[PDB]
Amino acid sequence: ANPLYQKHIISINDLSRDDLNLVLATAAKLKANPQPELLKHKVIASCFFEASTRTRLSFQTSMHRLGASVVGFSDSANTSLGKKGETLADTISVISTYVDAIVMRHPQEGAARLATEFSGNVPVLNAGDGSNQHPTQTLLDLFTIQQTEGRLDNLHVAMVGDLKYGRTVHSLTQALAKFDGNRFYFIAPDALAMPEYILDMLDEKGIAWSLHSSIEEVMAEVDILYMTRVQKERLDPSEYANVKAQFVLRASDLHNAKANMKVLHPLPRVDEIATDVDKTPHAWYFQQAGNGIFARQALLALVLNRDLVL
Amino acid sequence: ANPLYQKHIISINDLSRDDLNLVLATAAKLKANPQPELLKHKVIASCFFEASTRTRLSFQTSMHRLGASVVGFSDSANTSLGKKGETLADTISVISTYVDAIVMRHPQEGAARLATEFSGNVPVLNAGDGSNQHPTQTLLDLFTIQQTEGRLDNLHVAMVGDLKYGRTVHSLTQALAKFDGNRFYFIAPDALAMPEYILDMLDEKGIAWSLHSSIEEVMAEVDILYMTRVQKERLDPSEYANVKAQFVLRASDLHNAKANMKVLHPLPRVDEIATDVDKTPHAWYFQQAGNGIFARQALLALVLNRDLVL
Amino acid sequence: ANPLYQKHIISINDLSRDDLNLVLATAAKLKANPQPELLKHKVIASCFFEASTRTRLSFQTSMHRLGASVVGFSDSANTSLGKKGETLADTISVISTYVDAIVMRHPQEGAARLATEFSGNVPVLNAGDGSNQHPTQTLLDLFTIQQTEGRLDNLHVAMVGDLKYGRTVHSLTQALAKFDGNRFYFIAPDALAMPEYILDMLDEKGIAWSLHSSIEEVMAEVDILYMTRVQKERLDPSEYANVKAQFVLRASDLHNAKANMKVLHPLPRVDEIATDVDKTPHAWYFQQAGNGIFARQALLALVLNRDLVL
Amino acid sequence: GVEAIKRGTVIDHIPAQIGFKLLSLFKLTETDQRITIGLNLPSGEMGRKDLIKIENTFLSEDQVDQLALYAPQATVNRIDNYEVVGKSRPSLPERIDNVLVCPNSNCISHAEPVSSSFAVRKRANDIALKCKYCEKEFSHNVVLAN
Amino acid sequence: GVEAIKRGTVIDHIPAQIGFKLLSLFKLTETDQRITIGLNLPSGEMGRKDLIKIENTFLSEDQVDQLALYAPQATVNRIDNYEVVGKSRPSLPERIDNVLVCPNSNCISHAEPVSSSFAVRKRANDIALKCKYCEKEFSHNVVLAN
Ligand SMILES: O=C(O)C[C@H](NC(=O)CP(=O)(O)O)C(=O)O
Ligand SMILES: O=C(O)C[C@H](NC(=O)CP(=O)(O)O)C(=O)O
Ligand SMILES: O=C(O)C[C@H](NC(=O)CP(=O)(O)O)C(=O)O
Ligand SMILES: [Zn+2]
Ligand SMILES: [Zn+2]
Repeated sequence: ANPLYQKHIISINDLSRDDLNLVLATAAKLKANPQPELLKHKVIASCFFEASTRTRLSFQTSMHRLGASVVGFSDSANTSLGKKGETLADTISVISTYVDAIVMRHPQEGAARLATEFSGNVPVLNAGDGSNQHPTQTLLDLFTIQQTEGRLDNLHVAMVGDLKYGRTVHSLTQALAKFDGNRFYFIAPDALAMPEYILDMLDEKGIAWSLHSSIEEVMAEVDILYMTRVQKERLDPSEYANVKAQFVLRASDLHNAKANMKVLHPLPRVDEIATDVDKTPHAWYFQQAGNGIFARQALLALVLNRDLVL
Repeated sequence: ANPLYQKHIISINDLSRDDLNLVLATAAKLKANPQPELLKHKVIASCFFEASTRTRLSFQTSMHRLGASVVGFSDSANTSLGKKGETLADTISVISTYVDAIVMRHPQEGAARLATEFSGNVPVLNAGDGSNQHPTQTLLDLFTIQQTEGRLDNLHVAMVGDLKYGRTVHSLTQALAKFDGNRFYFIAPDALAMPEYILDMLDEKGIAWSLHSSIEEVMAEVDILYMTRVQKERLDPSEYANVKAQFVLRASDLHNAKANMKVLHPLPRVDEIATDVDKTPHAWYFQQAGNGIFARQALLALVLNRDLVL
Repeated sequence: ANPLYQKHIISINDLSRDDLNLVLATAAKLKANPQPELLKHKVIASCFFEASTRTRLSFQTSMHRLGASVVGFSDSANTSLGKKGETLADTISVISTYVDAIVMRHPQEGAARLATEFSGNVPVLNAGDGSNQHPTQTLLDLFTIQQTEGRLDNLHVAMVGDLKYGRTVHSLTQALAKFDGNRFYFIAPDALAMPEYILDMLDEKGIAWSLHSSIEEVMAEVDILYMTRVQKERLDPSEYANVKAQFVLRASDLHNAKANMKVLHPLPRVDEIATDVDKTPHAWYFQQAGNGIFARQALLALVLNRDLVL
Repeated sequence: GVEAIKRGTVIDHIPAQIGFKLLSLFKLTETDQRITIGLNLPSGEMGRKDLIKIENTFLSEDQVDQLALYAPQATVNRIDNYEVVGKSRPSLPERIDNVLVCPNSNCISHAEPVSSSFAVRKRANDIALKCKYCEKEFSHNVVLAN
Repeated sequence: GVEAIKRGTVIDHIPAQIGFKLLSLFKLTETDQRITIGLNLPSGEMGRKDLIKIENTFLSEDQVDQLALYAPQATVNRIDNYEVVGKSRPSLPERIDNVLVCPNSNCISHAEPVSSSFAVRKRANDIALKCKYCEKEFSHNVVLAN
């Protein structure tokens, strides 16, 4: 069997550099050599309890492209959880008697983990849980850095925006800390700083990070500028000061950047990234999006099919 | 004619130290020897466009103690301004053809100055306009200090809470800088600091003021500890950080206090003054309220009577 | 000093048969020979935290017939209690520094008792507190019975409707058990039965009471048929079963009635008294309302005047 | 004996499973003075007892009144120089201040800054508590219950 | 002494004012069996220790470990007929299940019918607690609700 075969994918914290590389090698293989009936006869649940454009559509296109069938919801209001007050435990309990895997997005931290407890032999894939994890996001991110930088080690990584609630940076930071000689630059308002629990590990793994107050004290030395959106729907009133992007990127700030340097963003972007950047060759976010198809295909293949791909 | 005879009481910036003195002298006088008919045959309009418990009832009580009648509203919702789309200029133009004085409290700064331009001969009394001024609070406040301290000079005054939106402390500050030797100590969240226009004034008039991070650091030397409520309804969302009171007074913090020191508060109080303070001899906010009767009775008598012989 | 001189009129449980008698004697007296200036120079606060048509206007009419002035509110929404978060304890503390008596109607039981603890020397009159008491209704009710029956003893009284939430029938029951020989007949949906605390009292005082399933079974022997409206606004959802009136009176059911029998109703009436009842000589609810003037005029005169010589 | 102290209080005959409650409600534990607690100790009468011992400490006037409500069987023993200088048994007061919570949800008692107060009335079946504010009467069974 | 058992367990040396806490959390007092608690007693090394004695009961190793959070100085004596057969000292457990509550308001943990669960980790000053669910790590200080 393949290492990820029938495993839940809930947090980057639970995967090893090994797991990661496997997914990336597989992704590359499928990007090259599509397998249209790899998952012929499977039925996957696409359960979204929170908003989504890229994660859901990209996950569903991938299922279709590998020959799988898809059942699900993109809104919980018309689910019996929505209207009859059923617990989520009861919801994963029955849904897990119909499909071969559950993909799910939920607004509360640890929903993905709670479902693993009530799904039986049916793997659960975390499409995002509150502000905790977003593992399949880290995957397409990793695939993109490698694709554009040529490696995953000895990278200079700047993460700007909302690091407190951005489940995307939690996951990616733990992914790259698993590699060596990675260097972190964290640019955020103090109310939205990178969680303590994340720095503590950087420290222990003896990885180097610094806080900067401007995109510009780090521009000339970064390989990757990972921008993020303020998780406006996650803040409490006490934090409404911070609703507006404190760090905005214009094509103009890309004046001292290395030539390999790419600007990534999980999307969507509000105003933290002006549209004039879209034209510069450092703009890689639409490409980043597109890769979600390969990384999300490689994942499903591994989790639902015993044997390694061709 | 007295100096105040038929004057508009809009801003404390428009009255002199003598003007202020004439009101406390008269207030002092009505308190001892009442006049049930100075305002016999006068109709006063009481127009509250914003909520009020104390400012409106004390004014209306004051009006009746002096024999005048009252017409008005406590809710602009049933006026033709609230339902048929009438401007304030037109409201004031017609109400001024009916009454003898107009008392008005409004949500927008400068609402009371504008009324003076449409009222003709009819005195407008500002019961509060947005976070601008509250001259009638300042008259009952001066009256209370004087009465408990015996002077309006050489006092050591502390103003705590929301100094920014506090129409009450904007007026009191300008009133006490009209007297000699007053020393101010301002304690407020940064977001809610005293406007610079007031600070510029203490500076010009070369008045001694200081900013403090705690009540306690000034506790042993104030004559007056003036607490204010956070103007929740005026805050901008970025300031929602500040909704809760940063400085809370408790019986226990009065340990150091001078014996003569009194705690004043324009009221209402949320959580900034614990109720245990209520039982100490420092607590003077309920006697301060009561004094709104004598100070508002004295102001109505001067604006409307050419000569007051008491 | 009269017995009622400066007393708080909170609960009928706090007044004796003599107290009650002094009000009907005085009410009887003001009705014949009016006093346009007993309350000359008094300011009374009329504080309605709950809707009222009759209780507030009769009290305010009563106040003016006697020469007193009135300040107050009919809507707590524009007070600083409604908008700035002020407690009732603080509201009452300051209003009590302005006025001579405080009339208050509130949605929570015991609201009026609490006010007595913050008002100092100022008499609080309970115009209704939740589904607890309505002492001033009971005074105008006793006055009406007496006047139409000639006694307050040996009557046969029927109370119909919502007995549970009826602050009106809670007070009247305690008032008539203070007189000798009264016999009660209670007709109410089970859900809306008379609280046991009242029943325990009739029992102790060894008063004869009975429960009936119909009006008609007692029609031929009541002196007073006291109808009540279902307290829709007080019901708990489980009681929504009871929203409609179970017992409806129609002209036709008065066929059996004693000639002297009168139909009383605190008002307003929904569907429990058909309008055809209005044309019969039994219908006495509009004359009952009118009597709120004489009974409330007599109570204000006693609380506020040490000696009444009429 | 079983736990002789010099000078302190001793509560015995505490209905089983109430010993802990009282150690909590009374505030018995916010002390620096040696306490001894015996839980699920046997009683010849109704079957099991809890007993609390507090050294250099005596039970407030109210505190023994609250006992009335809770352990209406409890015996409060006073001690001085290892001697049972005085022996009291709880009696139902007339009114209980600020420890009870009015079961009437619409009581002002909840929303405002006041202390609860109930008038006590020993019936024939239970104790009847009357809320000073709402005037509604409840069974101490309902008032006291979790 | 304080009170000797023939069988059961003795938890000697519960740092002062923690004897109460533990009687609460590990619900050690929800039995029809004899518990003997001595609060605020001495013995050289530290001036006032709390001793808890449960008869006809034996703690495990899991249960004994949890105790490490509150009293890392403790000593559980395993009694099998009057004298001290077994003696164990608490050791930081791998995780604490069901006793605590996640301070993350948005934990799925609150809403749904799962058992709380935390992974216990050593930092410097304190013990960090990491929610099984929300994966947020807290300080032993904050987990315990205030
Ligand atoms: O929402 C963002 O800011 C980050 C990230 N977004 C994405 O996954 C893309 P989408 O919400 O379209 O699925 C997420 O955490 O949801
Ligand atoms: O609102 C306050 O905190 C202060 C001050 N308050 C008062 O005037 C008292 P009131 O709102 O009852 O008239 C205000 O500026 O309106
Ligand atoms: O509301 C009723 O049905 C009975 C009674 N009604 C009255 O007092 C008349 P009103 O509401 O006009 O003052 C009440 O308890 O408020
Ligand atoms: Zn109550
Ligand atoms: Zn959690």
